[PDB]
Amino acid sequence: DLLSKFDGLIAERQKLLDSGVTDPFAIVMEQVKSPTEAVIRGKDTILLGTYNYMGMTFDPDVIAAGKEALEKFGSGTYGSRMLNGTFHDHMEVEQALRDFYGTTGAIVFSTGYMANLGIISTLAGKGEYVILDADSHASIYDGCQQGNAEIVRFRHNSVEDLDKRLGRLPKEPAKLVVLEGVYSMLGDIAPLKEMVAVAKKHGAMVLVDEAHSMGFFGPNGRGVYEAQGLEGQIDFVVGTFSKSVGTVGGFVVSNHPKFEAVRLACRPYIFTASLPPSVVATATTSIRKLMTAHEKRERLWSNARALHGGLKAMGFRLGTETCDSAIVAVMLEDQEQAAMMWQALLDGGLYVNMARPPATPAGTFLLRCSICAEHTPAQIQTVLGMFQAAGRAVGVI
Amino acid sequence: DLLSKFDGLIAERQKLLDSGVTDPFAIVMEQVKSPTEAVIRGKDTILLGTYNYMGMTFDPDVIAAGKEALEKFGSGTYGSRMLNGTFHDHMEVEQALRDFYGTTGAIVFSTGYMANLGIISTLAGKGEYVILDADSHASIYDGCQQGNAEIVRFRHNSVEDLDKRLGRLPKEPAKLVVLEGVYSMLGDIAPLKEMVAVAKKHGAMVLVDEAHSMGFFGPNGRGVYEAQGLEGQIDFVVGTFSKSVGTVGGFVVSNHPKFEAVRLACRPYIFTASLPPSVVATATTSIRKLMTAHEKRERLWSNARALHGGLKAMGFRLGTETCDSAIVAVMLEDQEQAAMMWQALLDGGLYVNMARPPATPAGTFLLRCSICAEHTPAQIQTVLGMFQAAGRAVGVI
Ligand SMILES: Cc1ncc(COP(=O)(O)O)c(CN[C@@H](CO)C(=O)O)c1O
Ligand SMILES: Cc1ncc(COP(=O)(O)O)c(CN[C@@H](CO)C(=O)O)c1O
Repeated sequence: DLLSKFDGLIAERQKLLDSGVTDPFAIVMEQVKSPTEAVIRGKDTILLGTYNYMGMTFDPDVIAAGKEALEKFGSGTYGSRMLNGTFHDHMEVEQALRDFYGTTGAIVFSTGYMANLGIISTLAGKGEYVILDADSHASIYDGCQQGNAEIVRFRHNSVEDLDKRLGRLPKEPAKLVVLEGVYSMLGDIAPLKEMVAVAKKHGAMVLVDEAHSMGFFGPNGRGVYEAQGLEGQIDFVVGTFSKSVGTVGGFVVSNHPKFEAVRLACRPYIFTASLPPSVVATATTSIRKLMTAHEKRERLWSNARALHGGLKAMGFRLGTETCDSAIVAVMLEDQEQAAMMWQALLDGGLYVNMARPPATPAGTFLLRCSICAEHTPAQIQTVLGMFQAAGRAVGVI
Repeated sequence: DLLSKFDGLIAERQKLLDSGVTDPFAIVMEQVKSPTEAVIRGKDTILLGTYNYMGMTFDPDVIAAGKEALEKFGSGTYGSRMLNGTFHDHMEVEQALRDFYGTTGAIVFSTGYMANLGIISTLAGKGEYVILDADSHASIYDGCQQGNAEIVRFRHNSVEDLDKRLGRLPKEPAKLVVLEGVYSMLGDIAPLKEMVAVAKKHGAMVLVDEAHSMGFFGPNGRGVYEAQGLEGQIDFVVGTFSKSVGTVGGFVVSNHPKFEAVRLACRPYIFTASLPPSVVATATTSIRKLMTAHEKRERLWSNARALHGGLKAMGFRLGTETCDSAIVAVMLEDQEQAAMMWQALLDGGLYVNMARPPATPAGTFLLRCSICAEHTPAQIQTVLGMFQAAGRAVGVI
């Protein structure tokens, strides 16, 4: 039947369970003490696989904003933005985004996935081109799939290939080059400056996904593009509320004068319920605090450097040579090594993300650590001690 | 450039504004007094365009559940379900769905749109078939677009055409027939009994979208399918949290023994953040209350019948001959008539949904009323008085 095509995934999952590891896709934060600590499997566990980069989920202003919205506006909105839909807090979150990015335009979506699905499938139609980095987020690929544009992949972080690939395309059709500031797999940074210059040489518009930089890149927290001096040169910036902001939702911001017209054509914007009052109140409050969250940001980068530097010192192979983001990827030799390492850490009271094929390429097996501005120096050293103990026990280092 | 393709929509929107009507896609609930009353444009306005069928958004248990979750678990989850992701309240909402639908299987998504996008694109692959009603929700069409199955449309609520269309397909490939219990455009009901019997004759699996029936159809509130005696015959039921439940989120439930394997393949499930603790706590609490919400349900249907019956009595042409759902669609002769009627009601203190081409077919212009179990008989008569005053002032009736 229709589910028979899953027999292979069901077998592979059971074969992983046969190894004796905890089901990695069924971990439950039974209790959450803080942005960095939760009770998992009855054990107090340090969290190092969240993308809660700025620890805003327990910020007292954020929580109070959320509680106030539930009291004032209820548990939900009344369907689509384009119908009953739009509450006061939705107009506020959009303005919070404008103020944060210094843009005239801001369209919020009900998820980050849907923002990418939507903006990509809506901006580029038949006969037009979407040119994307080969390791773009799944939501970017799905957006290409939802659209009817021609899709053009280029080699990962290759300025050369972007240029050659763009150059071969016909000049007249409109083009969208899709980049990410920080790429989530290895925690590496795009050379946006060079890629944007290449994009503009060929007359292409540029979309940058800054989900993994919001709040802690650039002088205003706007992302890698702002860090690299590209203010006013990026046509569209996409992001999410689910990383630094600390809730759900997606968005695209832009200074294009027609940008608000996307609301009129964008199906994942039109045909879904708007976010609950509490979600947009917490996002609004968090976003605004993120404009001037210097202490958090400093601690985030201090934590990232300590984890990255310490893990490299012990002899772990990392995804990046230098500490370029709040993601640190530990690269392991085989899938078994990853699992035992992952289980060891979990059992010792640390949760990190495990990444394996097909999540990664066939020749790559990762443990992905995501640093939080609310990790303490003590926690970071405890994690280092834990990686040292696990790596040595498993024979990785 | 990429936005030039919107010039036509920008012109049409401005041409509507030239008429002198309020921008219908920018209405803001500045304040919300209750499920049925809000301050819009500085005026106390009755809400009749929400899909808040059961008035759960201000249920005290729902709100308290939401507040407790913000306090205990924070403003957000830690990314994808398949990673840090899953909190206690996510396991609870899924079980609440199982208990509500009497199913072993329940997969929650971050939106209803994404549940449809995801389940349809994931269940039917290359060489397989998706057979859908021609007026299926936009999210169902988009799911077909996201997949690589063959798409087969049949004439709206035509059991005959479904049968002929299915019959022509090759017998061996797996097939998904997609139906809705209540169709949102006219508020009409599908003949699921006959369509399911046809679907099963051709060996097809059936997906039913019961977004517009949850809580008030069937002896358990499960939807039109339960109302029509189809318990245990529907392979998958899709729904949303954004209508009766009173927040955001989507879901699919099923008794298929492999159903949980969809989590392993479903991209819009894998590659998006899980819902915030407050969202899943409010959904959980609402869903459970909806199992035994008889007073609300009785009032909902009593309200629907009064509005439907009263509007028909005055001489309005309605989408349905009898009161078949909580949606009442008033059919108008031309787009101007719809607008002036819509503006008149708004100005008199009533918001209803306006539907026009291309939202509707070229030969259809609708005002769509959605009834709420928390409307009072007094409000319903006030609305009737308002439709009477507007219709007569505009010359509709
Ligand atoms: C039958 C059906 N199935 C699925 C969905 C998607 O639900 P979501 O809005 O919760 O994503 C809707 C949405 N319907 C509303 C928005 O909530 C709309 O204006 O389109 C629907 O009507
Ligand atoms: C670069 C990028 N762009 C967009 C998204 C989508 O954001 P959403 O999870 O808020 O929908 C993600 C999600 N990333 C996480 C889930 O939040 C994941 O595990 O895939 C992302 O990494």
